[PDB]
This record gives sequence, structure tokens and C-alpha cells, in this order.
Amino acid sequence: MAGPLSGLRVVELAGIGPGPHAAMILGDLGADVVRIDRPSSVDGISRDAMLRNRRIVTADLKSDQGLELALKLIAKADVLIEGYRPGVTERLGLGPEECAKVNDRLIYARMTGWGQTGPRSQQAGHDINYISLNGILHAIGRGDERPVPPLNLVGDFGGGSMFLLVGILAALWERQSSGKGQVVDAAMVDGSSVLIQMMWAMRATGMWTDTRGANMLDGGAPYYDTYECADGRYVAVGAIEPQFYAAMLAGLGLDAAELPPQNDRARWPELRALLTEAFASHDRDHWGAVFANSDACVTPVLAFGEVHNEPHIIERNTFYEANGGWQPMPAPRFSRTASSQPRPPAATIDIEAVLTDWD
Amino acid sequence: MAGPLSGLRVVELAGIGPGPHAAMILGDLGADVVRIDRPSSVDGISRDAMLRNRRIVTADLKSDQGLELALKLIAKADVLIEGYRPGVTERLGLGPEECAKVNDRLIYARMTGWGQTGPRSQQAGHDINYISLNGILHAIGRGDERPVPPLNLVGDFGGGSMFLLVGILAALWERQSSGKGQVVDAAMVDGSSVLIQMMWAMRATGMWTDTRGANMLDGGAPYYDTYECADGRYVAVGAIEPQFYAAMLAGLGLDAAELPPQNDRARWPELRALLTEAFASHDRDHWGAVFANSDACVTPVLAFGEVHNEPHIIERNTFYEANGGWQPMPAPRFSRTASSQPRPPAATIDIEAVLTDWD
Ligand SMILES: COc1ccc2ccc([C@H](C)C(=O)SCCNC(=O)CCNC(=O)[C@@H](O)C(C)(C)COP(=O)(O)OP(=O)(O)OC[C@H]3O[C@@H](n4cnc5c(N)ncnc54)[C@H](O)[C@@H]3OP(=O)(O)O)cc2c1
Ligand SMILES: COc1ccc2ccc([C@H](C)C(=O)SCCNC(=O)CCNC(=O)[C@@H](O)C(C)(C)COP(=O)(O)OP(=O)(O)OC[C@H]3O[C@@H](n4cnc5c(N)ncnc54)[C@H](O)[C@@H]3OP(=O)(O)O)cc2c1
Repeated sequence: MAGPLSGLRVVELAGIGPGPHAAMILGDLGADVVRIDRPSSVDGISRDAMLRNRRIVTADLKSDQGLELALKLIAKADVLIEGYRPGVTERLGLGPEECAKVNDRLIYARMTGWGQTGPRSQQAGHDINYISLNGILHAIGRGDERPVPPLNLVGDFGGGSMFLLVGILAALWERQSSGKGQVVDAAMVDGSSVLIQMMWAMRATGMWTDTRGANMLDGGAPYYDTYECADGRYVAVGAIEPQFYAAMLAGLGLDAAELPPQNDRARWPELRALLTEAFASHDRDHWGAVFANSDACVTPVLAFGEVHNEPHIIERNTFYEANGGWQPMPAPRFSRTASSQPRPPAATIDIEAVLTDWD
Repeated sequence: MAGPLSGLRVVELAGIGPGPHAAMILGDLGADVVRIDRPSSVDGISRDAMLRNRRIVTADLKSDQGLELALKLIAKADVLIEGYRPGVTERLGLGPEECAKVNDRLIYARMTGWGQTGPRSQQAGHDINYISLNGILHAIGRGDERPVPPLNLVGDFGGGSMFLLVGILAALWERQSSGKGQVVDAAMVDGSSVLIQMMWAMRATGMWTDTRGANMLDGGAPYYDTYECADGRYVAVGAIEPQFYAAMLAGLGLDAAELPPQNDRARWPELRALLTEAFASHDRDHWGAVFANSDACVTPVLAFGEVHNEPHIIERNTFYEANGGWQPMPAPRFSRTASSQPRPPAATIDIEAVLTDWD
């Protein structure tokens, strides 16, 4: 199995969102990932590409046999991932304490939104809920409108699965000294807060307000935002540094002497009006050509369906094809132990067959 | 130093955005993190809380002695982080090959937006540019308006720093059985693509469209969006599962028989108008009360300045007070080798001192 996590053994208690995304990435990087789903799901080969790089098995964990097979896998494995509410694994007899008895090397990885304790710890929720409580959601969107969710990118993945991965891998490093596993408690409300640590830093030194749409990086700055072009398509401008901004202005045909200063916030209305009219005078692909190879920090805003035609995407093999859709190749990349293309979702396997293969 | 990464040694070449954030999280979890900045940008103690859990040293990396001192640190370290354009460290004489001569065990971690090669590899850029190229930015915001940047959470951090971290830590795992370091190439355009793999998965199965504002998770769904309340503040609704959705409707006072089906997308505008009127009839705090302990997936949308007053935040110590104000505590959390509260930004210490300390 290709990639730097070759050798690593993972048991995933089938959940939704962050838990499977984390499991995917471990699989992506060479880990041997075994997913235990309930039989009343298992029903043909999955069409969910998030379930690549996996062996799937069936098992009623509420039964005594189910529980005991599960515990035979966990015994032989390096990592467990579960993303159920707190208390669920306990009551199945797969809690940390029960796992610690069959395998004290286990990294016991717990993926929740709210955490293991506290008033909200039993509330159902999704990404939008977890980022609503910690100030994030309120900061996303235009100022004249209600906040808009940044898909489920910030809570589920960036502040969720990815923190679970760091915890798992950090715990694996620790286990090199101590010879012992441990419990990783990854809550989306916490991960996503560390994810936005920059804003908390800026807020403390007066460089970020709580007003939505009035900061440097939320769309309030005329030089960090999207613009509509003549064809109704969009470009992105990210020209923070004065030298990049100057390069953008020159490409736009605007003399700096006619414009307000870049960071005179009081004249941002005028500046935005000027930039808006300039970008609106030609189509997206015009701007993309004008500014290619430039430090102007102007790029075309591509739709998913166009991404496969962008030279830089094609050339670095950011995507691969699988079953009527492109999918992202593993990230990040490794010089010596490269990851390989992901294996598609496979038909189910017997849990005994797995135990055999794992000795 | 507390945390699972006690005794990891990390040398950071100072840049902006993702490199510093990854360094921070390594520090947070107890790594020994030494950051080399340039003498000209450093006076007092840095007021950027992202520079917590670090020792800062200056060195003109363009001098012969700056370089020599630097290579001495790196020789004694486990990880090097650089976030410059490709070719920059090479010209300094700090490229992977120079480093591999003085320490074939080093994890050489390169944080870029566009990657190490390819047509865009020398272009300046920020978060908004990297997410414009791979379909992400186009998908974020309301349908009748231009895309809105999700701050810099998705490229810099979620698809940036966090992928650098997964790479550093996975390569440390690989090293334990190979005795060798290697190069980690973390490109924001790749990481953020894997970050959004769920949308690529859904798009392949006809469950996501490239139309903005028309999907389950982009704000198009009436049961996954924010709503304005009587007081002008917001709640988030995330009631995807029909049972949670039913619970929400009951607490709104809304008879499911009067309403269109939850997932009849052609009638979503009509459903939205009914939910809008209901949520608008009371203030945010009213709804927070009504739905506490509920699986209705309704939460108050708090601004940064209100987060310190939220019971669930306070009681889990998601934050600590520092500096000017609140900052996120380390994430994720560990049962045995627990992180400690971050150390504030250091005074710049002398690079020989460190070398003494590291032998
Ligand atoms: C509908 O389709 C899709 C598909 C994909 C989707 C992807 C993403 C999203 C959105 C953005 C999300 O936001 S993803 C984040 C959700 N939150 C959490 O993951 C945070 C922490 N967990 C929870 O809070 C969730 O569990 C919950 C909110 C989803 C609650 O769900 P429940 O259905 O109440 O499940 P519980 O976790 O509490 O209990 C699970 C029950 O199943 C039993 N048992 C598990 N495996 C079993 C097995 N193999 N055999 C037998 N039983 C099994 C457990 O024992 C337990 O049963 P009980 O408690 O009744 O004893 C949305 C998406 C939506
Ligand atoms: C202005 O204030 C803030 C503060 C905070 C900010 C936070 C976030 C952001 C936005 C959202 C971002 O998205 S952050 C991600 C940016 N992109 C990348 O990080 C991707 C990869 N790197 C790059 O592309 C960037 O380097 C660049 C786009 C910013 C390029 O800028 P350059 O300034 O040209 O820098 P280079 O990387 O090309 O080269 C740097 C030069 O510095 C020299 N030398 C470094 N350390 C030195 C030392 N100790 N001593 C002496 N010299 C040192 C190098 O040698 C190199 O020199 P040369 O000119 O010879 O090549 C924005 C934020 C903005």
C-alpha cells in the first residue's frame, strides 16, 4: 500500500461528515482502513466517493457477536474513529475504557461537534450549528444581509476532520515514546475556533470588527473580493500588498492618481465603484489572460464543471477521473513515499476475512 | 512542555498565513518551535497571538553567518516549515538538498498556494485566489449575488495549514520505520480540494449543482440556513434529518400538513417564506431558549464579542483570556498528554542560546 501511512491500521465506526472524511484521508495516505457499518445500511457498492480507500464490513454492534468481532478488530488496530454522540460507544461496550482493556496502544479518536461534556453535548447539530456558537458564521457574508454558510467546509472539515487527523497523528508520535495510546477529543466547536485564530488575533489588536462585510478579508476591502465581469462571470481579487495592487491597477487601465488610496477605508465606496466599473468592462477570460503570470492576484472564479479545463489544475494532477466525476487526488504530497490513486468503494467483506488478513 | 508533541523540534522560516498557523498548532501541542524572522521586521514583543508557543530569533538569511546559524538549527531539528515561493529557500542555500546534507532525518515542509511547479507556481496570491481556481469560491454565497469569500478559512487554514500538519505528522510516522525524512509539498489549491471532497462526491451522484444558492449545504435549503429574528439577530437552522426538521417545525408552531415537503426543491421559496415569518416573530434569545436540549438543530448565531458569555463555551474552556482578549485553547484535546495554556509571544532571543539548549 502506497504512501507515508503504509502499515497504519484503522477501524472506523461508520458515521457522517468529519469521521468519514478523516478516515478517507488516512486511507488516501496509505493507511489500512476498515469501516464497520450496520447491516441495515450495507446494500451494494457505495456510490459515495468519500468512502474510497476502505474495506467495508457489516456488524450489528448491539448484538453480542457484533460487539465481540468489533473488539477483535480494535484489538489488532492502531486507531479507532467514532463520531456518534457522547455515551454511544460506552453503551455499545466499545467505549475508551473497554478498548483500553483489549489494546492499550489504541488511539481512540472521538469526532463530535459540541464535545464530550457540557450543556449542548447531547444536542443534534450540523456544521452550521457548531460555527454559529463560536462567532464564525456571523462573520461570513455581505453586511446588508444575513450570514451565509461557507458550505460545511469550516466546521465539518477544516475545524473537524482535520483536527481529528492532527490529534490521531500527534498521538501516534506520542505513542513512540510511551508505548501507550490515548483518547483524542476532537470537537468542531474547538477545532473551528483554532481554525479562525487569526481573526481572534486581529480582533485583539483592533484590526477586525464584529461588523460583517467591513474587514480586510470578509469582502469589505475592494482589493479582497470578487467582481462581476462583462459576461456575468466573476474574478477574484486578492491584492493585499501594495505592489500587487499597483500591478492590478495597471492591468485594469486605472491610474493610481485618479483613485482614492488603497487603504483609505472612508473612501472604499468610491474605490469599489471604480474597480467595479473597470472589471465590468471585459469578460472573465479577458481578465484571466491579461493577468496570467502576474502578481496582480486576480484569478478567474471557476465553477466546479470548468475546473478540469484549467492548465494549472491539469498539470499538477490535482484531480483524477472516477465513475462520471472528477475527484481530488490525495493531499498533501510526499517526495519519497508518494500516495497512489485512491481505490474506489469496494463491495463488502466478511469481518472474519479481515481478522485473518490482520493475523 | 505539555502535550503529545513534547520533544518535537521545529524550525519555522517566518512567512504569513498558513505556515505560521501550522507552526502555532505544533507549538500548541507541545512542540519546540523556533521561528527565524529577519532583523528588520522585529521591535518589541510581537502583538500577533498567532506567534504564541514560539521562540523568535532573527537572522539575515542572506548573510553567510545567518545561513550558517540556520543550518545549525535545522541540523538539530525534526521539521522545517517554509512558506515562500518555490525556489526561494534553494537560493538561500536552505533548500531540501542542502538540509538533507546536514540532517537526512528532517521533515521538509513546504507551504504554498499553487504548488512547487506548474504555470501558476510563481504567481503571488492569497486564499481568495487559490479557492477561485478549484470551484470552491464559486459555490459560496447567495444565488443572486457575486461569490463571497469565507474569510481566509478554507485556503489558508482548512485546506492549507491543516494539510501541512497532516503531512508533517504523517511523515514523522513514516520516518519511525524508514529512518529518513522527506519533503512535504502542501499546496492550498490541493488541500482545499480534498477539503471539499464531499461536494465532488455529491456532484458525481447528481446531488450537487454548480448553481450557487441551490444546494443542501450552501444556504439554498430552507432547513440549512440562517434566519433573521425579531430583534435583527440571527439563528442558524441545520435540521437536515427529517426527525430533527419535524422537531424544529413543532417548536416554530408550524403544522407540517400546511407546509410543502421538506425536500421539494421547487417549493423551497415558499417553504422559506413560511419559516422566515415564523422565526421573525421572536428574538434570537427566545429561540435559543425554546430549542435548548432539542434535536431541532437551531442555534443562536453569536458575534465574536458574545462568545465569552455562552455557557457551553465557558464550561468547556474553548477559550482563555490573554493579551487584549480571548483566544482559542489548543485543539484537539488529549486524555493523557494534555496540552497546556499557550505561552504568549516571546521576546526575541539569541540564536546561539537556542543552539546551546539543543546541543
Ligand atoms: C442524512 O444523510 C446525510 C449524509 C451525509 C451528510 C454529511 C454531512 C452532513 C452535515 C453538515 C453534517 O453536519 S455531518 C456532522 C453531524 N454531526 C456529528 O457528527 C456530531 C456528533 N454526532 C452527532 O451528534 C450525530 O450522531 C447526529 C447528530 C447525526 C445524531 O444522530 P443519531 O442518528 O441520533 O445517532 P447517534 O450518534 O446519537 O446514535 C447512533 C445510533 O446508532 C447505533 N449504531 C451505530 N452503529 C451501529 C451498528 N453497526 N449496529 C447497530 N447500532 C449501531 C448506536 O448504537 C446509536 O443507537 P442508540 O443511541 O439509539 O442506542 C449531513 C449529512 C447527511
Ligand atoms: C501584509 O500583511 C499581512 C499579514 C498577515 C496576512 C495573513 C493572510 C493573508 C492572506 C489571506 C494570505 O492568503 S496568506 C497566504 C499568502 N500566500 C502564500 O503564502 C503562498 C506562498 N507564498 C507566496 O506566494 C508569498 O511568498 C507571497 C505571495 C506573499 C510572495 O511575496 P514575496 O514577498 O515576493 O516573498 P517571496 O516568498 O517571493 O520571497 C520572500 C523573500 O524574503 C527573503 N527572506 C525570507 N526570510 C528572510 C530572512 N530571514 N532574511 C533575509 N531575507 C529573507 C527571501 O530570501 C526572499 O527573497 P527573494 O526576494 O530573493 O526571492 C495576508 C496577510 C497579510
